[PDB]
Amino acid sequence: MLDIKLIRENPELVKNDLIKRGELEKVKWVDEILKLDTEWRTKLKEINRLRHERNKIAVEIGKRRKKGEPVDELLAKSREIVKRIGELENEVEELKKKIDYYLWRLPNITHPSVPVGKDENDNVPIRFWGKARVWKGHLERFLEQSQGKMEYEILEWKPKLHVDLLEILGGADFARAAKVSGSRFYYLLNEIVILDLALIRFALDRLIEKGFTPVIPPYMVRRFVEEGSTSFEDFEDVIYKVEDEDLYLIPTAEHPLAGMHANEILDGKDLPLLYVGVSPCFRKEAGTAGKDTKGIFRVHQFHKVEQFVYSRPEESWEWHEKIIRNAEELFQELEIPYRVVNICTGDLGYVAAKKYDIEAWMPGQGKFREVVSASNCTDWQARRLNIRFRDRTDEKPRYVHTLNSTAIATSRAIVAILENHQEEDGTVRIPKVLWKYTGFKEIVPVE
Amino acid sequence: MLDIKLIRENPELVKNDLIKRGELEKVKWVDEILKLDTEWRTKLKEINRLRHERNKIAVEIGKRRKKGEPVDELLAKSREIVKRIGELENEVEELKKKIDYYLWRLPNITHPSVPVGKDENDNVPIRFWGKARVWKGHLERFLEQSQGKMEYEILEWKPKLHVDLLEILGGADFARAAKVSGSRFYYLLNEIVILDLALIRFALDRLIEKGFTPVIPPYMVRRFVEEGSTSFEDFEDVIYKVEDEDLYLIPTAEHPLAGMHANEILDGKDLPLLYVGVSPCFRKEAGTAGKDTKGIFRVHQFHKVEQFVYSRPEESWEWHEKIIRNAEELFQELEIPYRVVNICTGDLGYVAAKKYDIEAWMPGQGKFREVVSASNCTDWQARRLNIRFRDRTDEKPRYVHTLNSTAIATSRAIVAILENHQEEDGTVRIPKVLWKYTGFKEIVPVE
Ligand SMILES: Nc1ncnc2c1ncn2[C@@H]1O[C@H](COP(=O)(O)O)[C@@H](O)[C@H]1O
Ligand SMILES: Nc1ncnc2c1ncn2[C@@H]1O[C@H](COP(=O)(O)O)[C@@H](O)[C@H]1O
Repeated sequence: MLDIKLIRENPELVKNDLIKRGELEKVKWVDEILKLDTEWRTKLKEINRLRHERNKIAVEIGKRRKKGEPVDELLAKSREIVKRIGELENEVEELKKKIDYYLWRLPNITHPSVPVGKDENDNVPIRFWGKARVWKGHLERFLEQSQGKMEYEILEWKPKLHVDLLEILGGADFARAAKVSGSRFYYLLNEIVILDLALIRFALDRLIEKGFTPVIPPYMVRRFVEEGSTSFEDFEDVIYKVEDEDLYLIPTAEHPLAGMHANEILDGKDLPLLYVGVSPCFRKEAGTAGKDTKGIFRVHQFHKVEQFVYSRPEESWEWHEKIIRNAEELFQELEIPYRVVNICTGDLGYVAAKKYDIEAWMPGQGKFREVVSASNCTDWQARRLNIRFRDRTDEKPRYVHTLNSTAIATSRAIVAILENHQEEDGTVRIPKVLWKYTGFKEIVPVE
Repeated sequence: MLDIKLIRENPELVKNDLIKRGELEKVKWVDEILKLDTEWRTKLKEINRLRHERNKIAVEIGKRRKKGEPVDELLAKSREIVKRIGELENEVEELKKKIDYYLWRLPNITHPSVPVGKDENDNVPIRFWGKARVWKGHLERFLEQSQGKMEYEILEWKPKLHVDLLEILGGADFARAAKVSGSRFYYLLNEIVILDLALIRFALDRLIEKGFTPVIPPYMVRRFVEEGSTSFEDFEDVIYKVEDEDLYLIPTAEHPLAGMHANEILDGKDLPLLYVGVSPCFRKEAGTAGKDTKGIFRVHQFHKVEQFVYSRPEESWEWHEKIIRNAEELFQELEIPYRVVNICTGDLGYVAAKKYDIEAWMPGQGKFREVVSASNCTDWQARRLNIRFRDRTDEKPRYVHTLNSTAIATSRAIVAILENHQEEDGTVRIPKVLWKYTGFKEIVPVE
């Protein structure tokens, strides 16, 4: 939700951001908002004018009681004032609802540091890490996407796609999943199940060492926490609702974590509040029904360890920068070459002010694919969930800033490990850092 | 689902099992199904008779063609025949629908060793284990449920309830979960989160060592897998259905595990199929909205590692014994005193033929509570999901038996650990077998 103040004190700033975002059909809203806001104030100033009248008409009927008191009229003038006052109050009431309806439907104001663009093609790579293994046949695409700034090694043989690897590795059964649940669902098997759990613990241990409190939240939440966490467009495209209940399957632990302190006033002496949640994630993925990679890259359910941060507005950006690096550290230990990208205005989303994504190099796919995302939501969720804080128990509480970032979403971490650590025969070596969690050091094909 | 052949050949047998189950109403169904089945079987005969009669009349009306051909009579007949075949055919389909309606709502035939009883009160203790710590104020109930066949020791202090321990230990937030999702939801925090994952991993390893193939299934399934794993009653009381989708949140890994091989003819050579699934579980828990224990003992979501077995009928009973013991073994290492009860007809349920439960002694509560349950479903699920096997491609395929059993449901295992391992000051000592998974050897209080 956007702060009506910000709109009153800079409609042009919002209209232009609305354009950098591509939300052109919504700039007209800026005006609509202000003219309503204006009307709201006018009716309010009339109510005061009227309350004051109520008073004068009052002292009068009295001042006339000690006189001829023909106050029969003033009594009628009084009855209409309360009538008007009510009408106005109700009118003001509705006027606020229309204002808020637009406010809840407006994307966060982007930071000046986010590049301007149309879509994912415009995101801007700002950093690379690792020695990518590239197939002779992807050499150009790689060099273009890496801008030549990344260390690589050419591969003789053609690296396989993760879906095929899971197969030769006996790690999954897609067909039976389709019979039981439908498309984009799956059964994970053997070593892959241990690897999944292992990735959760690894992620979990590290954020804990960095001081984040580990939480397992509710996987189903009430509607207000979903609408307080993202744009309403998500109820159609991504969020599953359960019949006959005010319960929605969470698409990320981010949401229940942000709901965890809805309607509170935190004590500044506690910030930053650091949470690291684990939870299955459920997504309709309606926009597609089958795009390309047909394994566990884009599915209906996946596990994800999430970093969530409550901070003072003055600390958010520094935190945005810390969490993204927390995620980067994991993949480096996991030995996954990648590139972090600054998402542009057109691919940014409604909730974020700025967003960094980690796109891992996928040897088999011949490309970089998103594997984690860190967003600074500033006060957007806060204003919605009413999450404020105060330092001195006598001052006006201010909204806090919220931030979230993937630590590890097992689904993709697994495709990245399978595609980046595969050997010609299909054998997949497990990054040394996970050995303490898996037991085995590699997964060999079955026969 | 019960076999129509069983009802025909042995109606008395099923009536008696029903009476023994005290399903006094359904007993009438046996005769009803029989009555409809005979009509159904007759009309089927009628239809074949008529079809053959129609042909003999088709060749004959054409025979009179080369003769006087006063076929204007046979013609009228051939029309009565097709009219009858049509009428019959519909009566048949209707008959099948009424018959299946009953076949699908009939409980499984209990094994003669299942004791008769009205509810869980009549459930029978068949074995005990461990040394229980008992509060003096709970001595009667303890001896009552222990039959005085279990070693123990009296505590002069009152051991606390897990809900309280969770609070003094800083491992959960219930108030916020209620804000965010409603009651019987929760946020697990700090070392309780690690303990939760550590229990899943511990169960997985032990079951893997025993050769079960580990699996992570779909958390949402199509209605048929649900209708194939339990009685329809469950749709009202337990299973959450997702809006506008033929998808249902699973109440246990057992269901998709059973659905995994629906409509297949396994190769006898592969039997037994041993699966150990992990997954979150969702239950409506309709019969309640408030009962007694207010922690994580009876909630809407919890994690659970489940044992599932696809078996040859002649091996199912030996397996029912091996899996309950696998669970016992886990709780013994976890050092939780307990008793295992053979479940009676009234607390048995629709899909099991026989069932054992492991009830953990709960120091704070002063009683034994169900922590794991194991069943042999024989061919009940198999008949519904159409799961068969054959040893030779020649032979007619026959139904397999299925069995399921808890390994560890983290929720109740955590209450058992908290209550049986607390100390006077409130800290809880984690059993040694888990150290390799939790790191920490115990959880101490906070301010
Ligand atoms: N449909 C999906 N299937 C598997 N993983 C996903 C899916 N959607 C998102 N993810 C993972 O969750 C991360 C964060 O997603 P978001 O919650 O969309 O920022 C993505 O970078 C992926 O690692
Ligand atoms: N609503 C619940 N909340 C927490 N744990 C449960 C719940 N229902 C069942 N359990 C656990 O799951 C085990 C097996 O239950 P069942 O699937 O009903 O055979 C029980 O013995 C408990 O340990």
